[PDB]
Amino acid sequence: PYIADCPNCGHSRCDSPIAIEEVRGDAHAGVIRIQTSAMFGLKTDGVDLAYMSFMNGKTQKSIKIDNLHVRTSAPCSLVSHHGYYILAQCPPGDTVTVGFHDGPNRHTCTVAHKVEFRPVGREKYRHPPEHGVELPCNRYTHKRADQGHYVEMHQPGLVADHSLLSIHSAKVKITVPSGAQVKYYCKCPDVREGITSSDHTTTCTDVKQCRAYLIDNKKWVYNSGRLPRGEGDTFKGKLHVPFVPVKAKCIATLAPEPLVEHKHRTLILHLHPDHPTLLTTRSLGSDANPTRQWIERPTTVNFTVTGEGLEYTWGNHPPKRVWAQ
Amino acid sequence: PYIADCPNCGHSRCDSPIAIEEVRGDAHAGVIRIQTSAMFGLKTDGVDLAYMSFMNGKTQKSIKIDNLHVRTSAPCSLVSHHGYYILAQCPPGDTVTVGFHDGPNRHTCTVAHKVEFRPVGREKYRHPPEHGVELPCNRYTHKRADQGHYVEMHQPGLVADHSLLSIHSAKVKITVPSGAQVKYYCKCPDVREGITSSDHTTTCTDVKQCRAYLIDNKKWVYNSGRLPRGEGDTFKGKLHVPFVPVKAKCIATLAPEPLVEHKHRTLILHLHPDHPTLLTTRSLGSDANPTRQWIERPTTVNFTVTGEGLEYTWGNHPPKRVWAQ
Amino acid sequence: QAVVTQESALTTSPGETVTLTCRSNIGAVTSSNCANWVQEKPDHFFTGLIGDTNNRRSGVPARFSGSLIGDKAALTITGAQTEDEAIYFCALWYNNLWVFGGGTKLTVLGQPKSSPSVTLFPPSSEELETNKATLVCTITDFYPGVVTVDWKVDGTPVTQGMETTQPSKQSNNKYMASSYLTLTARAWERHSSYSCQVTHEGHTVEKSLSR
Repeated sequence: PYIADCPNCGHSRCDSPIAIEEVRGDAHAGVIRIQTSAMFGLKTDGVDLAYMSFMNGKTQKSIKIDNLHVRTSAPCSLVSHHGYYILAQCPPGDTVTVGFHDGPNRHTCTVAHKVEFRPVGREKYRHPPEHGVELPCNRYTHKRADQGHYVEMHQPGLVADHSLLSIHSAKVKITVPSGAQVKYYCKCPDVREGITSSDHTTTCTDVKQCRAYLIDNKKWVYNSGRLPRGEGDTFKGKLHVPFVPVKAKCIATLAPEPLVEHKHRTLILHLHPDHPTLLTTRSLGSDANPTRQWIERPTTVNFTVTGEGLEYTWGNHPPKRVWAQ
Repeated sequence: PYIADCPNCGHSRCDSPIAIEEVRGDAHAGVIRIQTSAMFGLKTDGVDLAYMSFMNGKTQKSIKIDNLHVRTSAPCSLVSHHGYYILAQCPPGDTVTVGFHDGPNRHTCTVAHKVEFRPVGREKYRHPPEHGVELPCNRYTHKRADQGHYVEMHQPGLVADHSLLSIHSAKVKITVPSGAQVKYYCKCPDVREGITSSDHTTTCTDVKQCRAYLIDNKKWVYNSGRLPRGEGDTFKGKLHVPFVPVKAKCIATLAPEPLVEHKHRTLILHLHPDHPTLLTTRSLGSDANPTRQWIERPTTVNFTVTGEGLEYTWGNHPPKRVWAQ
Repeated sequence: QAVVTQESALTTSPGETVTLTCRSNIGAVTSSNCANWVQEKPDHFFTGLIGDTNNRRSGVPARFSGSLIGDKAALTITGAQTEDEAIYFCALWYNNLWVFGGGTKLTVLGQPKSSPSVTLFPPSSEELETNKATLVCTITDFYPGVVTVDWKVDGTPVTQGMETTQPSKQSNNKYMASSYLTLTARAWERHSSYSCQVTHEGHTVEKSLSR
């Protein structure tokens, strides 16, 4: 579970494990795929997707997911998590605002991202309905058994941990997690690399002038922009994405039927939608003479139909056609 | 912790201790400074800002803050409390809606107030981002060590408490909190002032025709409009405000860079913002010929640049300048 | 230029859990202070317990553990024992030097009381050949470690001439002390009954010699 710098972490820029990168309000189904720097899913070892492992300290905390909250302008709905990554059904929102509850603390993370949800169709809803026609939307999956893409996930760079740099009663005293690789020296001249167990520091004294580092590359990370490079190498760790964008047919929009009214080679149409509906036509002469107008306000319109025919498209309701001799 | 008349207290007009006055959505940083009539902060006596003292009964209840909720169109984020007063980071909202949870009851308070958050800059966002330039916004502090202003806070007037007016088995029976000053008489003729311990009432009988009052001016109050005057005097109690508006440089806005395109003494500019951006220019001749237009929809624009120069202001992005010979 | 502070004295009973703390005057104690805990048993006997906050020296019982609690270093004795009665000192590192705390005297219930073993010796003769006589009263193996020693020459409380050491802790953790009554060869030969009276946890023990 990677940890990075959340931008407006409740107060201001903290370093949250759930630091939000790559917000994708690019689908249609009320859904956003998000990456936390935290890797929830199974535990550290082997069990139960519905548990929760973020970083506390240098360490993980692979425990229950109890009170996740993604949210935006309104509280979102989770869809599924896998890896670093969560899918959640959100409404539109100027921002994105994520957070669980460990239990002692709220411990959330928030971010800017322009979000919208147009459904696919000539109706510009704000939200998916219960009914209407199905038609080919873009949307992310529920599932994990997924390989359609993979993002590079090589090592972490080092990280700071000044909990290490204690004092040896006059000298600044570094320690190690588990024998991990601590990269160490101070502004003064003393040990210059640091690949060690718990060292002391002969020369410097102040904690604030030393290299508290953790080369702990036993587990790779996501290659966040808010990661410091592991300077050594491009290690392996090509790793999939679960939530591929797929060609789901969203349960989708439908605009109320029109009121057809006859006139001489002319369609008066008293019209009354639910939401802004893009109407348009095609006078089937080799003179096309089409028309487009989003209609949200109910409006009686007109169409000079010709002899050979016109067609009529009340939103994603199917196209009509008309003989006006 | 003063108690006043909340206007739409869940159902309707209750008397909440957290009755909201002086909503101030006048800063820029997503923040509102609010006054509850309740004085959270330390306890009754001496400890821990993060505890919670409102009025229940005639009495305080100086306990934990556990589940505060300020909110608006969306749930806000607390910033800090001091005294009667709370600072909280909110989004825009037609109203303001406040409330904690004592534990047995929701016990909230809500109010009307027009709220917005323009960030300072020629970008009209709806929300502060993670990045962009810093520039001089107006904003309230986190802190308490604050004297920049002080509001008058003299005594409370009396308050009603008909829990006092019990019955002495045939007569209506007043009592006292702790020897406090109970101001008493009934519609009938009996004791006419009331500065007493627990009195009886010789004359009247009905609880509903008597003066259940509490002159309990051992602790002053905020001078809410929803306070009855303490008729005696303007007692002392000049008391500061914590949350002064200060000249913080908000982490602030920035609009995506323009696409500069050359023509003969003319800038075509295909342009594509994130949010409504006030663009403007100054043809540097003594003929100014400036232009202003908020741009939210991406637009290819034009500018007849002269010989001597023009300048160009893509939002709070710095002003550009151009030689068009 | 930093002051480590520790509880002054703590009293517990065998079997209890007791916590000693170590506070730094400059700020919270952190792992870079490498808190050390040292124990001083009687006889200027020092041993190290914990180092680098929580590393237990080898051969130090497991009932001892160190940690940081709040902003201070702490030593917990889980199942304190009678043997743990001693002075515990904490040490903190400050980038270039060590600062020791004042130490905490810990008292643990145990060691059933023990009466003193008193012996009074007469002036030896080689010493009476110096024109001097010194009666030595030795008192060992007593606990609690507090006694009253009173001398009585010929029935009369001597009040000048005596010197009594301060109780010193023996190895078994009991105490000892000796008292001296110096006379002259002559004062010696004059009076006839000497007696060293030792009062300990209410009982009295009188050891008399007869010249």
